[PDB]
Amino acid sequence: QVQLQESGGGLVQAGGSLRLSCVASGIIESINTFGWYRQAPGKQRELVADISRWGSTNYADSVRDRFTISRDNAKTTLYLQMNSLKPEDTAVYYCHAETIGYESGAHDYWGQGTQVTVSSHHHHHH
Amino acid sequence: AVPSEPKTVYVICLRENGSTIYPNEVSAQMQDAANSVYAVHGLKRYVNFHFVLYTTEYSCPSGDAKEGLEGFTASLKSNPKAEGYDDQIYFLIRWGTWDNKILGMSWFNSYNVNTASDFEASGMSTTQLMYPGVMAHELGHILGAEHTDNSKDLMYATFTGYLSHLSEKNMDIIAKNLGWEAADGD
Ligand SMILES: [Zn+2]
Repeated sequence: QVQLQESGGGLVQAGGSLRLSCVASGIIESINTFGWYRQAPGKQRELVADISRWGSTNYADSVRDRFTISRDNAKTTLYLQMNSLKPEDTAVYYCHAETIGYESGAHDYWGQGTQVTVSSHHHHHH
Repeated sequence: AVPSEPKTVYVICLRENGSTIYPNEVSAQMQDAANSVYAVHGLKRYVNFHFVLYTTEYSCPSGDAKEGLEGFTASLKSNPKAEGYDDQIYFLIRWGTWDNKILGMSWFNSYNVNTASDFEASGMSTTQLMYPGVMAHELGHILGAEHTDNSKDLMYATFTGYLSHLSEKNMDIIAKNLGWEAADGD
């Protein structure tokens, strides 16, 4: 009952910034938690940041105070401002929406993923 | 028609054994539930709910919500505090949710003012403040309301935070199960 589409990924250098955007269409009031997850090669998918329908936010410890989540007035667009980026932030980033049925519980909706690559310098021999 | 006096119907809300409930949170659920029904078809003429907040020794065996309600309704049948009140409405209440964040459960279309019996009109509800209206939604189901296409209705299948019945079909069903007839007006 909702559809998600996110954008804004790219390759940046260490210390750089990126701004991700996710647009939801459909039954917007069904979105109980609107958020961002990421998955890096070989690792499990993990929460980055989310926001509840009442405006309460959560951040992963490793991105708190470098990343900021926000939601526009219309409630359809979710932003992730990513500052001071590190190689450990390289991952596919997914927009996510949780809906909750009164008797059925949680259901997950996902975007398609946007690739984020954070390069740092690899010194090598000659 | 309009009865000679409103029927006293108890809504007996039993804190699950081992749970910790907070006063403002449970009060919000019970007042939202009462108001969701009184707002329909002038129903205060037909029913005055006594919401009773008490305790039970019962606890759900796990986070399995269907198992939990089946056990709760059974526990009422030999609960000496409920003896003589098998025709009332019962909720098991806790702070948290059930498995996969199920918010509540109910036996559908289980209360009618004329046939209520055997503790059939029972359900369960979270009381966390972030889920307003769950008890009201489950009480709707108990009174025969079905899920609606309108996502701004209390009885949308998905939790939205809304608190009021909007479906004419559901309002007619709920009010009929409490003694109302169309000729009575609002
Ligand atoms: Zn329902």
